[PDB]
Amino acid sequence: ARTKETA
Amino acid sequence: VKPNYALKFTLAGHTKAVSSVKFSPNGEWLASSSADKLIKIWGAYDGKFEKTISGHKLGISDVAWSSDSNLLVSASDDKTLKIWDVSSGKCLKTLKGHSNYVFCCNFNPQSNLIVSGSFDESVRIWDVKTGKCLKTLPAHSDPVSAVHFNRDGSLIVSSSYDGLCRIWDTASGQCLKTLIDDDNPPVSFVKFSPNGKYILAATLDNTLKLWDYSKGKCLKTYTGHKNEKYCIFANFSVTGGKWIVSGSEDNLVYIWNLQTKEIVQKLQGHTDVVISTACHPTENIIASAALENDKTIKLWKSDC
Ligand SMILES: *NCCc1c[nH]c2ccc(O)cc12
Repeated sequence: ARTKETA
Repeated sequence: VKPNYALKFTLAGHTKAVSSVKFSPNGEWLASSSADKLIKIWGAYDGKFEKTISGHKLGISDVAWSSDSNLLVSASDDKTLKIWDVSSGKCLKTLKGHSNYVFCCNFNPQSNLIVSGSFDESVRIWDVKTGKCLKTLPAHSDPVSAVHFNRDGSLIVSSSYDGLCRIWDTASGQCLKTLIDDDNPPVSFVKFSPNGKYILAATLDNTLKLWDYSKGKCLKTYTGHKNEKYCIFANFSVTGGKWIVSGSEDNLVYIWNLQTKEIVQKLQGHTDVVISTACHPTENIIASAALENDKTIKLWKSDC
């Protein structure tokens, strides 16, 4: 999810 | 003139990092989503916990209100969106069709459609009443970080790790514009301005930009914050002074003068990255939310 997600 | 945002309430309850906070259009409620797979509802003015809405199988990255404040839509790593009746807590529809994590979501102004973006590199348009996928746009070549309808719902803006912002015709699915500046960093957030004339885009080079999307021109740059890693939301504050509001990877909320681009305030108190901020529709109230080492939401209030 957004809370750990990086590119 | 500068605002005087002061901490009024800290909201504890999520058991993991908070992913998104949004005020209801009617000003009564704050909705929060979390990596803990839950949605929580809080009083917008007193921060009083109202209730928990559950049903996703994995973490939630985004939640959004319908324009009548009756429904929520959530986007999850379980590859679904869910449409919720807030008053009953009922899951009205589970929207299935994305082939990877759903990251971002929004209703259109007349709340008969939902738009979603996914790690599957597509933008999807869904019918709210039937819960069925109407269109799949092969929008990007990397995960879609944000999706938003314009003021009349005729256009969608999408942003992606591929470095692009794209404008889509809601009716045809045609790509009407691609926006990129002189460098190609991942685009981590985008939305239309309240008046529908501009898009505000975040890139993972510590930069927010205000674009005239019809001219395809960058009109304003906001800098001073830290944003190289996470998909941090940004806001137009319109109740008092005209501000830009964003979280930051230095654990602060940043507030800029929209016209002058000067920082007018930094809000300190969170113990981890501020991933999400929201601005109350009628009162000078900011909600902020932070990642795994913090797990709280803060409500800040200003006289202007
Ligand atoms: N946020 C997880 C890491 C990442 C970056 N780009 C991606 C594309 C597809 C996928 O499953 C994960 C991922």
